[PDB]
Amino acid sequence: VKLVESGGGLVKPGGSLRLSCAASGFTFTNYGMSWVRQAPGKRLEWVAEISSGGSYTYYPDTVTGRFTISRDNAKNTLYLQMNSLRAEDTAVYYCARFRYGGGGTVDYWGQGTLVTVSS
Amino acid sequence: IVLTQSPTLSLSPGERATLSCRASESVDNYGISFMNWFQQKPGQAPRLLIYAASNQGSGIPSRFSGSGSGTDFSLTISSLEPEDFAVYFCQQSKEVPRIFGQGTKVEILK
Amino acid sequence: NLCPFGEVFNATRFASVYAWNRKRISNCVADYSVLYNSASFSTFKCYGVSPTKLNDLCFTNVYADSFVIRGDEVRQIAPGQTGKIADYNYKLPDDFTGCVIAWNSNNLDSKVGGNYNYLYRLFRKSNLKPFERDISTEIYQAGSTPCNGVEGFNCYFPLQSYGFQPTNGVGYQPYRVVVLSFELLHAPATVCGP
Repeated sequence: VKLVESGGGLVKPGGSLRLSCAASGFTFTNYGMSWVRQAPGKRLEWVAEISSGGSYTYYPDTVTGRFTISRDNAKNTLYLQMNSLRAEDTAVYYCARFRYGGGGTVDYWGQGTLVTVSS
Repeated sequence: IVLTQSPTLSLSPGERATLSCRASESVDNYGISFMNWFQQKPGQAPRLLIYAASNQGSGIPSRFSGSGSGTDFSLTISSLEPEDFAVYFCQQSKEVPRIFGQGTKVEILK
Repeated sequence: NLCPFGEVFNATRFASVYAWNRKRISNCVADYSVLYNSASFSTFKCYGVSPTKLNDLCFTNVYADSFVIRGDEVRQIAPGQTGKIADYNYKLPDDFTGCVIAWNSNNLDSKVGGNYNYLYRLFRKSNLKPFERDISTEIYQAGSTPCNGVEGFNCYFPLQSYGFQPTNGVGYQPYRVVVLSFELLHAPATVCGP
């Protein structure tokens, strides 16, 4: 119901950057969380998944830029590194909240945040 | 592992929307129910519609409906509103990274 | 000798609930200091005993009845709790004596495809006696509509499988839930402490 993000960011390609999502309005221990990106002109790429209590943290393969994710629960907070920053990685990331189990689900949303990988 | 959607469809109010969610590999799963539906409006991050196509929902107008089977889940709408069109996305799940639909936008003339 | 908790807890597949293992243990040193103090158990209890005192205590019956349940339902496994679990697939008495243990499995016991080996009884035609294993899948007839060995309208295939994603909330992540039980006094003790 209630989520917070970082704003957009600029990094030279090849480096890394840490990205944040701040949650409120529920018990942030009890809902697994997931990042999702939108590449402009491309369908939504689903970034990564984390467990609820302690890290499941499974990704897509593709190639990973070794984006690493963790929650800080007492801070109701989620974190995303992306190492290996490259051109195509430009996109709109999203942090989204699952629900208690089902055919899914993915319910609520961080509004989304730009990515600038550039000189 | 590979879902697909129709390239384009454009519609009009009162019309009953069905978009083709084209699923490669298995049909659903042994779980008997999967996938999903989502709607991305401009300036409005996407939103749940009906999970496993079969269920929900709160905040979800019952005019929204559908079902699924095989490699194509059946979208359903009735009496659309000219402001309510947006690209609809069907997830996979239960197998592989979950991904999403290539996208299609209901569009109205006049 | 040695008591094979290491093969009770650390065993690979846990039975689903409706058929709950019963593993007796006997003729061994049962040392509770290595269990309780592992402190990886996201819950615990003990009932007719208080877990620290046990090391000095001498049982006879020791039955580790393992099984997997759904996170919110550990609450139901105890004395005095009724609901889909304690009523249908696995009973507990009320006067029952011994501990109750759980630690989430969600790394292992769940697959993204929601591993369905894990399954339980939904519709049963009564509510169990204490400790009654019910293995019969014989189809359920809700009304007078004869089922006659097939699925039917107002008939029920009594089992139901949890979908487990690994991504479930804490509620529907499967908990491995052991139980235990024991006699305490008046019988010759194969079991011991240190």
